Amino acid sequence: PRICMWKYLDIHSMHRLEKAATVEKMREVLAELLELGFPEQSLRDAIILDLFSHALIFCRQQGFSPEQTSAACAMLQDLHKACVATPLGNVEECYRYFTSVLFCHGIRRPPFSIDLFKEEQLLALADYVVNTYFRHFKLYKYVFTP
Amino acid sequence: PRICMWKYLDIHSMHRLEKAATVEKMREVLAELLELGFPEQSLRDAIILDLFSHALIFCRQQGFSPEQTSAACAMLQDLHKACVATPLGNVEECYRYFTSVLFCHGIRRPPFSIDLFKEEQLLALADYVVNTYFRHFKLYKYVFTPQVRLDLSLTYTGLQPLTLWPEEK
Amino acid sequence: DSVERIVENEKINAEKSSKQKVDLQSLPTRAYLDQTVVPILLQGLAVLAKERPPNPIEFLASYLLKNKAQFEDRN
Amino acid sequence: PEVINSELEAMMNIPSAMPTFQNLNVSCPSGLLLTFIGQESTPTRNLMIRQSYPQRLKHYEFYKAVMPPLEQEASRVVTSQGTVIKYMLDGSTQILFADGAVSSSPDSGPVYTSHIGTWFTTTPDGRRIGTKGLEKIEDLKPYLFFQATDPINGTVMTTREDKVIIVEKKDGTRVVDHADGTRITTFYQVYEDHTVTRQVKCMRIESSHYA
Amino acid sequence: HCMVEQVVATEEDLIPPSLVEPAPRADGLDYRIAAHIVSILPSLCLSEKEKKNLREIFLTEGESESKALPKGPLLLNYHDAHAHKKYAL
Amino acid sequence: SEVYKIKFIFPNGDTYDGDCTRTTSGICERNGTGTHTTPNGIVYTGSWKDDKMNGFGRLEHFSGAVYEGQFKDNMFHGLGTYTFPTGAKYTGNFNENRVEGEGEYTDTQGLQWCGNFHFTAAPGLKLKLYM
Repeated sequence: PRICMWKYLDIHSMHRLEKAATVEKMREVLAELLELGFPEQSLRDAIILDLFSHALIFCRQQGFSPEQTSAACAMLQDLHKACVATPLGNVEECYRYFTSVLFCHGIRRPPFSIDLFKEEQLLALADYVVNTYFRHFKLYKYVFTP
Repeated sequence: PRICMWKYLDIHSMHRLEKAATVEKMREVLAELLELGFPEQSLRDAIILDLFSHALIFCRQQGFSPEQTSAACAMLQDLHKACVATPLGNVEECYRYFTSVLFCHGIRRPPFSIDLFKEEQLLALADYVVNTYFRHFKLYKYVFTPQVRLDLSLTYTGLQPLTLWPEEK
Repeated sequence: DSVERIVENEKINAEKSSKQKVDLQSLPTRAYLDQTVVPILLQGLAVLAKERPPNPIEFLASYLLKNKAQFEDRN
Repeated sequence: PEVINSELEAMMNIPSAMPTFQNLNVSCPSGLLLTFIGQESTPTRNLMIRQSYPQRLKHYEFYKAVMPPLEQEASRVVTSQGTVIKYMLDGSTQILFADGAVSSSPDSGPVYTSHIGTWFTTTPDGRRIGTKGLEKIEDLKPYLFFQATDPINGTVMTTREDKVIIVEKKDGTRVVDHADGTRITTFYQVYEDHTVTRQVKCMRIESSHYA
Repeated sequence: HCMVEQVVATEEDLIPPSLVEPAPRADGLDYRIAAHIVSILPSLCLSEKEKKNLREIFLTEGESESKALPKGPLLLNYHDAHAHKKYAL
Repeated sequence: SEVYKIKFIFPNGDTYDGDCTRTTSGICERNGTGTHTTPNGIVYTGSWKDDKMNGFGRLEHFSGAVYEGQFKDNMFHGLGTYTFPTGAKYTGNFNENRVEGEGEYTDTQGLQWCGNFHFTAAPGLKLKLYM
């Protein structure tokens, strides 16, 4: 559990994503940035690109500050890697792992954390997170695990 | 597009599901009704059981009557079958099919459509299948389309040594 | 044929925003403001905040009257 | 209309020392824009009303992820005969008629070139016609339709597979509600000439977000 | 007001709010795919208690602040236009 | 090397119709474009070099197997398309009549599969979706 700000997407790549006002151009930019291949040759890269693209779309729908953008993107990538790091059912371990990771961003105590965020947005995630992916955990498990 | 009230789950099975209060025994009764094997032996049955388990646990509040319940429930099952019917991409066609059956369950016109769901409810139902089963469409496509990695064995006849020009005679 | 020509005209009108002055006098408040004064006002406010003259109203009016040609003819 | 002063223009060149119809524009605080356009018949002009949302064209992507694709309209224009010509925000064109026929075109180019425009037409009885310029698209499955008749007043229903309901009464009144919520009512209203009582065809177009 | 916020953001290099992901998670993952789900949710199979427990765990705890229906059923003054804008919004 | 167009009938029943060059010893040899036909039904039409079929050409067998691509020394080498009698086709690289490297297999139903090919094996061929 560390600070994931400007870890995978920097300010320049985020500005490129910001200039892409349309869904398709932004999907192209994300594919260029993530070093993913064409979605038509591999389904895994297509799934990852769709996930990140829609993520940016709804994050557009609400509205926040850029360091939050990079923190959320890097945390998504890290927890996806953790969920697909082992083939065994590992829902609760990733659950608690990133539960610990929150406090490294939601409460102000440096250098282990920093107060970039608000309680309402947090709880919004608790909400959306436990709503979708650990429900669809087996879907990504069947794809990204040996 | 047809009315699918009690198409798959009847009032007895749904009485059993409603009596189930917790998620775990809900999933067990589903696997009993779904005729699915144990989730530990087949990942496809595990995925289907999780889909229908999140089906039962969600709709358990704001309120669909068991009628609208089995309606939307067979909606999800039928569009699952339609989406997994071909390995080729059919996102738009399955989308239109779902919306057609949606308005069959939202509009009052017997014997082809029944006023079963409300307008807030019907817009919400439209909001359902849009909002994973056409983005997770690739996940379910990879799972339930006899795999995308098929094997092959080749047996082809090569070039036999062609008869060279006989020496001049 | 009339329907097809109307479709083509709607295509052209969606491709070309009607910037005619009488058409501007009817556009909604946000749409009327965005196409008329919003960018020049934002530039004037940015210059005012960067410079901060003791006469802010006069400076903003001067900027509007000076840079009106860069926003009235681009439309 | 001004006159350019030729002498003033002929002075500036210092030699180097080296509409028939006036359109009324109406707007709603909700963002709806209305314009009366008088099309000259190929005076007697046919009045035509254009309704559009300028903000939807500017912020296309915000509304793309908010309102359903069936309501992602940029502009709709209503004829004097009832042909509702819809412009969706993605560049396609959908056409709604008073008899239940629905026409669509994803690219929305020319129909018949004597880009190539692809057009699909669904007849009120369910038959579908699709062309791409000069070639006709085959194997187009017609939409299944059903007919129910009121046994008391004799008013005849027909709802097509695309959620297009057609209401026809015995007095000639036809009410059609398309899939997008736009209702075209082909009703009638008597007119007295100074008374003689004549047969003046009228109609009504209803839409949840349009005048 | 949004003019002024635009200038302050430009001077302070504050990236516009929208095209922005945010605040990480105490059960753990990213932002979106339940704006899919919280929109997917409402069409499923059964009774009268788990959609809002899965719309308080699955529609935000911040919006789980469901006041006792005081929003719109309320008397508004003939000259109080701001109280009307607070209900529709 | 002067090139002649001749119609030669081989003693074993083979027939050739194409370009040929006479060497310094006088032996006539298939150089250039030519068509060869065997009594068993195998017919070739393509380029020739040093009495050997080298370069681009097309081969058809009696059983219906049709190969079309590059050739070097009486043998499948380089990019080529091999059509099976059942209607399936392979498009990829060839090396000594051996199917090697990345390739493409289309089954009898028109589905196209991509992946590595190893002579007589093609494990884990990925379905190519056309959208």
